[PDB]
Amino acid sequence: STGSATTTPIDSLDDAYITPVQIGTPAQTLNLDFDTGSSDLWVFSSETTASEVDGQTIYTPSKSTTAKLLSGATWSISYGDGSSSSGDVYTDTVSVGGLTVTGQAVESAKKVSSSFTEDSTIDGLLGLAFSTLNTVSPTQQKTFFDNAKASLDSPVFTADLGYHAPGTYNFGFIDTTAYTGSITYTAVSTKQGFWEWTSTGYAVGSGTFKSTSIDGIADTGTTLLYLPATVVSAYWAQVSGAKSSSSVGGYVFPCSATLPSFTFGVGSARIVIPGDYIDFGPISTGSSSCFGGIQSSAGIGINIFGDVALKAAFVVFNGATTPTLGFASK
Ligand SMILES: c1cnc2c(c1)ccc1cccnc12
Repeated sequence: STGSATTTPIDSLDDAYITPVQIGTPAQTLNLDFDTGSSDLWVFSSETTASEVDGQTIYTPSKSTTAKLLSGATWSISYGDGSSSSGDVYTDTVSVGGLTVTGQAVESAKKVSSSFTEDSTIDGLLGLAFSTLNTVSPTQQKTFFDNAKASLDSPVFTADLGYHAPGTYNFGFIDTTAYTGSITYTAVSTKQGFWEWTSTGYAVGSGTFKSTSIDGIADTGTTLLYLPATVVSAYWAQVSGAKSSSSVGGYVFPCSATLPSFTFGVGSARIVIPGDYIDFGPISTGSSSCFGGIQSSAGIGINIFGDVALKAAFVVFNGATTPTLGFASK
C-alpha cells in the first residue's frame, strides 16, 4: 500500500507545516504537524482544558465507533522549544492520504502549554522519529510509520516541503518526478531515537566548501537550521549589519539585505538552501530588523536540520532493516 498527502505552511514565514489526517469512524479530519523529531501522535481533543483551546479542531473519541481507551495509559511530552502537552490514550483508525492504520495510538490531550494554544492552525502532532522516543506509559506505543511499515510497498516515507508553497508527504514509495538528479543516501544512527546523520560540510554563498563533520537530526518539526556556532558565525559574517542579539535570542540582520545561500554536504552531494529561505521577517511587527533562519545550536545540545534545510531537498526517510536518509535536489 501507499499514502500521499499535501503539506501546507501554517503562515507566510513557513514557521511549520500541517497535513490533514483522518482519525476515527466517521472520519475526524485534523491538521497535524508531521514531526520527524518526535514519536507521539497527539491531538487537541474534547478532553483538552477549555481555556487551552483556541481555534483548533478537536478529536472527540466518544463520537468514534472504532475508538478504544487504552487502559491506564498516559503520555506527557516536553519539546526542545519549551512547549509541552499530556493526556490519556485511545487506539483508533488513522489515515494519511489514502494509507490506513487500525489500532494506532492516538494520544488525547488533557493539557497543552501556551504556545500550542496560541497556534490555532496546528491541531496536534504526528511523530515520525523512532518509536523508542514515544512517551506512552506504562506501555510505549508505535508511530504511524512503524505501524504501516510492513504493509507499505517500500518501507519509506518522503518529505517534500515547499518554500511558500504546498508540498507532499508520501508513504511507501519514491516519486521519481519530485526531484532532480539522484538521491544520495547517508548513514543514520538511531541511538538517540532521531533520524541522526552526519553532514560532510558546508559553504556560504559562492564561497569554498568546508569539509567538516556535522552530526545533526533531520527534523521536520523544527522551523530553523541549527548549526555549530563556528558555522553560524561564518554564515552571518557574510551579511552586512548582521549580529547576534541577546535580547532577540539569535542572529538578526537588516530586512533590506539579500541573504547568501547556504550549502550543506550529503556525502559528495550538495544541497543548496537559497538565501530567501533564511529570511524569517521582522523580529517584531513593523521592525526593520529581521530574524535569521540559521541559528547556533550551542544552547540546544544537538545540531538540527529543520525545515529551512529540508525544504531545499527531497528527503527520503528510509525505514529499511538498517535505516538511512536520502537527499536529492529538486
Ligand atoms: C522560529 C523561531 N524563531 C523565530 C521564527 C521562527 C520566526 C520569526 C522570529 C522573530 C523573532 C524571534 N524568533 C523568531
